[PDB]
Amino acid sequence: SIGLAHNVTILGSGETTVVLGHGYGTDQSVWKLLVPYLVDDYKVLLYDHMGAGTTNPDYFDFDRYSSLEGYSYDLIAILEEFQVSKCIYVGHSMSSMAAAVASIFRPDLFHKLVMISPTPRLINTEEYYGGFEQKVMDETLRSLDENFKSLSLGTAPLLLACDLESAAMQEYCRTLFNMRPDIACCITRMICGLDLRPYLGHVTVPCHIIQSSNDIMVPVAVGEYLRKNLGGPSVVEVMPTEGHLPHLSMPEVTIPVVLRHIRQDITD
Repeated sequence: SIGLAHNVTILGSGETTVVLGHGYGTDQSVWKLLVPYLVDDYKVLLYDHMGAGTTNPDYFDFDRYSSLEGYSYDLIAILEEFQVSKCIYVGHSMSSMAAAVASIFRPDLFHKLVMISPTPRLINTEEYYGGFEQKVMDETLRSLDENFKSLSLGTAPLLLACDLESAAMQEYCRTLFNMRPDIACCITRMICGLDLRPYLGHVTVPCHIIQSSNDIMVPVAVGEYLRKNLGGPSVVEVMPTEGHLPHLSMPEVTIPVVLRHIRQDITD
């Protein structure tokens, strides 16, 4: 089953289901400090996206996972298999955006989206600043495959805003380097090529946008851009954190913020 292939795990109990979707380089274990605050109040579904190192490489379709939509459609199938609807979806970056796209097709499946460090696109244009320049990205990606480890290790301390020797960095690298290298490079290229801007005005489910104050992958202005372009109601909360994975690296600040957006609706 698709749920088995995504290592679905169910916990808790409750009339409402929270779905936790890890982002790039991690797996559902990233949520281990949040879960205790949910288990008494909600049913919780956790899953691993296809290509995480905990998943079977034989199921990784390089054509489908070269664009984000494959992940969106896989998410719908997982929710359906577990008879989940009107869920509270909590995702980190690409997973939150995969859920946003999914919610256009299946708004019945989503009550709200809680989005940690989302961005609809990385590559700058004349009118949009994503943080990355096309011609630099082209150089980097040309030699990505043979440099995947050295580039990833070299950049991870700024990405995460924590020291190479820290517990958070040990944990991120454990899962990052668990991916098969060719799969990691496929997902990496997919992220780098994102342009989800055309979808945003059709997203109507409420969106709760949680950001670090300093994130090398998400210019702070992207949060406002999302509020102004999403088609439904949203809230933007910038936290006194640094790094792209503040749920991993700064849980003492981040968990309470995530909880509050899970627990408190902005509409009805």
